[PDB]
Amino acid sequence: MRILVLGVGNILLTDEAIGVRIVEALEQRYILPDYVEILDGGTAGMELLGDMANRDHLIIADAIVSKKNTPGTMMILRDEEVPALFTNKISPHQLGLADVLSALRFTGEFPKKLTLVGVIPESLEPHIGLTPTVEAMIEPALEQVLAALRESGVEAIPRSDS
Repeated sequence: MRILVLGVGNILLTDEAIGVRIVEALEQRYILPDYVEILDGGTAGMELLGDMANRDHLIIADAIVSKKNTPGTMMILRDEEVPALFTNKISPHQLGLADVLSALRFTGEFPKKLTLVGVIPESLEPHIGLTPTVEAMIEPALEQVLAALRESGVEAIPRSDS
């Protein structure tokens, strides 16, 4: 195993901060085994070309920004579905995340198991916070980053507090 848990989105666009808030809230609630970096990728998208590479299993957490589906809803997409989802031109950083998934496929340094714990926003406007609708989504997404870790048998320990 070698795992990244990568938070992404705009830390300025209300709910778009959710992908980052997931990984901040994971660090502050769960100790992980050594081989699980939590990493904030604040506003990057494209820069992560090198970081997302060569990892065995990568859990992204992000804002999906758009579908015809209700605010605050969760979607889980697995390896093949994730580049396809991020073809969405309405999702700005995510379009560069799509070209990271292009470039990882171009090198072949694409993971064994990409997973995306992705969240629909509510307001997505230039102020900071989540909406209440998406503040609530931190913990269902923690439970799905934790479920995704458990797909590889990686248990994680609440604060190492027991």
